[PDB]
Amino acid sequence: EVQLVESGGGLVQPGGSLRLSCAASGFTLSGDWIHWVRQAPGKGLEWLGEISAAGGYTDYADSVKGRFTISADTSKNTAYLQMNSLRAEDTAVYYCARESRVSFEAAMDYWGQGTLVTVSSASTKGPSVFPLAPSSGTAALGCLVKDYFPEPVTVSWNSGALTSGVHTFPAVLQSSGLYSLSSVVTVPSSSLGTQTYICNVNHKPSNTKVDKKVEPKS
Amino acid sequence: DIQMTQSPSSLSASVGDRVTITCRASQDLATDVAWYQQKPGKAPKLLIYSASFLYSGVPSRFSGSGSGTDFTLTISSLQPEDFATYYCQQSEPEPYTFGQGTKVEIKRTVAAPSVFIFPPSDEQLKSGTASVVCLLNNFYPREAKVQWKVDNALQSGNSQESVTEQDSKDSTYSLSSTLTLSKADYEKHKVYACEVTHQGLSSPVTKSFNRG
Ligand SMILES: [Ca+2]
Ligand SMILES: [Ca+2]
Repeated sequence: EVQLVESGGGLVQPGGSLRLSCAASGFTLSGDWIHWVRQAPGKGLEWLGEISAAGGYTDYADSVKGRFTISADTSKNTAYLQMNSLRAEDTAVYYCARESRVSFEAAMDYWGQGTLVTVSSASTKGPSVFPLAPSSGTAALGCLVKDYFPEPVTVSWNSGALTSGVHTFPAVLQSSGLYSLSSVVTVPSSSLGTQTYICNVNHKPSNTKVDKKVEPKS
Repeated sequence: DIQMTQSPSSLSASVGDRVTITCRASQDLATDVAWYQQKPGKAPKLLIYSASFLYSGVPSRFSGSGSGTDFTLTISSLQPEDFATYYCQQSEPEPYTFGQGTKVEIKRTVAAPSVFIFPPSDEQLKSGTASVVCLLNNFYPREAKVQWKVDNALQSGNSQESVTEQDSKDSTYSLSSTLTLSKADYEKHKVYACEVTHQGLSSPVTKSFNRG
C-alpha cells in the first residue's frame, strides 16, 4: 500500500551536480515528513535532511548544509534531493523515508529501495557476459559478468522463476578500475539437458540488457 | 553535537541465544531512541521507538530498554532470519545521529564446502583473456582458503575472492575465487587446479581440469 520509490542516481564527475527524486505512493505528502539518509558502501547510516511537505520547512546535517537542498512538489507527490559540488566521499546509496505517524519522534517507518550515487572521473562501460558451464547427484553452473562500470549490475535466473541455490557475489573492483562479479546456481544432475538455464544480466548505466543461455559443451 | 556509541561492532551467537546490543549517548536523550534492523541490500526496518516501544508487526523477541544515556536492544531467542546489522538512532533533536552499527552473525554447526572449478568459455578467449573460477558452496565458518595451482605451481596476486553474505535460512556462506590472466599466459600451461582448506576439512580438497 504505502511506499517510496527513488530514482535519478548514477554516475557523476567530481565537482558535478545531481538531483534525486523520491516518489510517494499510498499516502499524501502534505502533513507528512520526509528524510534523506545515505550509506557509503562500507560504512553505516548518515542522516542528511528533513522536509515537511506542507509549508516546505527543511533541516540539514552540517556535513551537507549549503551544498544540498531538499524540496517537494505536493501536487506530484514527490520529494527531491538536489546535490551540488560532489566529492568521492558522497558516493553512497541514498534513501528517502517517511517519519512514523506515532509520536513526535523522528522514527522512519517506510523506506525507499535506495539508489546508488557514484562520484568519480571514470567512464561508463558495458559488461561482457560469459558462460560458466558445468560437468561431471548435483551440479553447478553460472555466468561471469566482466568489465563494467559503474555499479550496479542486476542478475536474475529465468526471469526470476529460479531462486533456489542462487548466489550472486559482491562485485570486485579490479586492477583495471572496472567491476566484475559472478552469479552462480546449483541444480540436480538429471535436470541438465531438459531444463534450460538463462541468466538475465542488466546494467542500466550503459543500458545493457543481456540474457545468456548456459549449457554444457561438446 | 550528540554522539551515539554502539557496542559491539560485531557478534556471533547460537540460535536460541540471548543477544544484547548497547548504545550510548553523550548527552541526556531521555527516552528518544530508535532501533533499526538492516539486512544486506535491503532498506533499514524500524524495530523500536521511544527506547522501549515495539513497532507494529515486529517479532516479540525484540525488546528495548534504557533511559537518559544508556540504551539496549535485546533479542531473546536468536533466529536464523535475524542476521543483519542493527542501529540505534537519536530521534530528538536534529541532527539525528545514528550509531556505528552492530553486525550480527549466526553461529552454527560446522559444514565443509562443496568445491567446483570452471574453465573459461571459448568466447572469452577470443578477446584475449581467461577467467578460471572456483566455487565453494554452503559452508561454515567463514574462514576458508583457496589456493590456485597452475601446472602444480602456487599462484600469487592473480586471483580475487568474493564472499556471499551469510544465508538467512541455513546460515551458510559461499565464496568465489577468480584466476585472471592473458590468454597467452593461459595457453602456455596444461593443468588448472584449485586447492581448498577449511575447518570442515582435515585434508585439502583439490578440484582440477586440463586445457581442452
Ligand atoms: Ca499526509
Ligand atoms: Ca520533527
